Amino acid sequence: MTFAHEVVKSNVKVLFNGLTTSKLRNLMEQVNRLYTIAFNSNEDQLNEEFIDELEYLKIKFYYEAGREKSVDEFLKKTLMFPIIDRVIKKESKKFFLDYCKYFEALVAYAKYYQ
Repeated sequence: MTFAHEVVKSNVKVLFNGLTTSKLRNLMEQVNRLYTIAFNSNEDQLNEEFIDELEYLKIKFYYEAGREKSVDEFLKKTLMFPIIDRVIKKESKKFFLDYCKYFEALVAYAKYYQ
């Protein structure tokens, strides 16, 4: 059983009240850019500049949620909003990478059920 699968599946009625993958591309580009910077770093303690990038990613989440109602529903039902606050708090590379895999799986299931 995949948690990201059940989350997306339980939100198909069409999907996240009219969510398409094209509405998340801005978030995907920012996540993929930070995923590469983190994956190509050494210490689990993320540098002070990277946390500032995470806070800006949080700003993008709220910006895109206000721009698209379906993205607001997607980020809320998937708990993307509370967990990014935890990724920033942990200041940890292991935790942020698990966050990216969770996000990638959600988008992958959204693209499939799209």
